[PDB]
Amino acid sequence: EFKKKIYLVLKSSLSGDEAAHKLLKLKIANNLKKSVVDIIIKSSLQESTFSKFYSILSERMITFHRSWQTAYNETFEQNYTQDIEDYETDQLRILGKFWGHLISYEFLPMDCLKIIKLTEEESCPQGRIFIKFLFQELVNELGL
Amino acid sequence: MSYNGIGLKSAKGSSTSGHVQRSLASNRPLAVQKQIETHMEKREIEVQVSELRDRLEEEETLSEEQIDKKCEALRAKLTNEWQEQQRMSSL
Amino acid sequence: PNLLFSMCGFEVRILPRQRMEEVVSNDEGVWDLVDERTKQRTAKAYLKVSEEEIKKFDSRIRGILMASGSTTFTKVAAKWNTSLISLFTYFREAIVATEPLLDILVKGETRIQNRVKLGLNSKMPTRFPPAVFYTPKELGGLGMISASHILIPASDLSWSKQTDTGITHFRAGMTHEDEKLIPTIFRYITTWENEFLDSQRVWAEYATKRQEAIQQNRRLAFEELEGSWDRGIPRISTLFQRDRHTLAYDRGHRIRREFKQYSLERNSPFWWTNSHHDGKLWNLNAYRTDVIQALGGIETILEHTLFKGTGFNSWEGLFWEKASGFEDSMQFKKLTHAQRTGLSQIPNRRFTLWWSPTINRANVYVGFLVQLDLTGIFLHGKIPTL
RNA sequence: AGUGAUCUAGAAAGAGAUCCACCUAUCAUGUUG
Ligand SMILES: [K+]
Repeated sequence: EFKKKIYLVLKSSLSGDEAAHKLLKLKIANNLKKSVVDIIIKSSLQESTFSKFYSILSERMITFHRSWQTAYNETFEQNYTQDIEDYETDQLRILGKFWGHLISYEFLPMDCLKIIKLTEEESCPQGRIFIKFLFQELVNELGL
Repeated sequence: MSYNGIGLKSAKGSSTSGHVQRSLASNRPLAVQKQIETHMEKREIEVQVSELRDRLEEEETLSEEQIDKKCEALRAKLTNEWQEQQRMSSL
Repeated sequence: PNLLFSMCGFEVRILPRQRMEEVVSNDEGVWDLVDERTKQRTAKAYLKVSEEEIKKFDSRIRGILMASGSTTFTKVAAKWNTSLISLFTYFREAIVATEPLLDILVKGETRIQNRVKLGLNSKMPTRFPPAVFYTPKELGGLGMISASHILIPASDLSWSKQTDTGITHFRAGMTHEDEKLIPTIFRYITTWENEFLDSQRVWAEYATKRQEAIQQNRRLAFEELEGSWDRGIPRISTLFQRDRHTLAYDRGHRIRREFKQYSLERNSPFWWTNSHHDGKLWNLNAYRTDVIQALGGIETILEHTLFKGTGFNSWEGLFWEKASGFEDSMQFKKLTHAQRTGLSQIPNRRFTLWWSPTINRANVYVGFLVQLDLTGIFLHGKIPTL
């Protein structure tokens, strides 16, 4: 029911500002914020492509309060450390562009990339494909 | 009716309640300085002459001409001492 | 610093990045222009729907209301859907920042619902919960698609006319007493920018697979392109269009389709796309699923209907005979104009009966009880079709 | 670090002529060499 509620908040909004406003007005408890970010990520991964709607939504949540920023920080490291093995190449494309966008504007600090360990043992094809899309977005937005 | 410029003129004809919510999502010493220093140095001489003038006038003992003479003498003395000091410093 | 133009109904404003005071992230409706030499984003193109196109949409809604004086409730809702889908699938992300269009969408959707309400001689809000209009056709609802249950951006109009004020406030759109968020059509249509970027991707992948397929002297298998089939502009699936051997000769098809406006009184609102050449450019099947969830599921929806009184075993067997009825047997016969106009009452009667527990609910604002002759039924208002 | 801003609501008598979103369609050949 909580997943449904958040999902319907997303699907009933025209813009990321509206979606962010509705979620913020829910006054979600601090322990549920990470699960809300997880629902937002999974919803964005159901789309056929990336969308600026999710980046704007996340950005407005992050800047509203520090508890949202930390929920996004740990959701990023959660995705790279545990969830990437469950993602197909389409989902990895969307996810890489999403996190690359948030990093490219410092909503997620570039220090979050400290968890990346480019080696033949501590990385997998899912993670390397994810890194590829993330950096591709970084170069497209910022330039070399 | 609007509040702080936000709302609709009226809810009538809008097909909505008109309810407004604040968005939670939005949140070489430049020659001119040397000229001022030189002016201040010459001014100190003229300040001493004026102070002497003030003392002599307040004592109401000397005519305006005698006071002018004593001021010109002090001016000449101090100007000569200054020219000698400038010649020595430049030397 | 801004270069402006209006083309094909889109209002466009190009602002180079080098001219911006600060570069801020944007929502859908602001295209990023990439410099193909550096592969870097160098300018933003803000989009809006032109005032002329906004007026054309409003005129199409007016045309529906003016024509549908004796139309069935389902055909009125279907016309609304056709116009709404035409608008959204054509303009997409340009709608996001066009506030006058959101206002017109709210009014249009309300007027379409009012046509049904007035057809039932009652505008009483509690008599028409969202389930009556948005429940899919297969569950006896009108199957309307919503775009106006969103929050409309609001900001000081004085400042808004001089500079971009952002979105500091929201004003309500369509609303209902029930605590439920109806999905908005826009969330189910991929924006044009994303379609174009994904198209460049899938078609470059296809070009590479095509060259390898000939290097191996193979043929590309139908499921060697699975996952890309429903992607690209044109859709990858068009490569295997059944009549492609004839359609290879179809030239000037876009201008021909647009010029149809001068030779045919009734034209498709999808004048801009040809499914033979472009493929299926949208898929709204997920909207029906999510609207059922938004309404509280089948259980909650059916609680508003006469379903329990039918004694029908399961909601699964609820197959509406959408292809036969008395009015279908009668439409061919020799009938007067009065007899033909009177046939539309039949499906309206079925619709009203299905939702009758809600249409004749006791919790109404005003309403003197009138007992129905020879029955113990009380009508809380005068509703002839019921 | 989360305050405020909430249209609507039915009766009588007349009227009404229709058309376009919309369920993914490669070898298998007996023998004679
Ligand atoms: K008459």
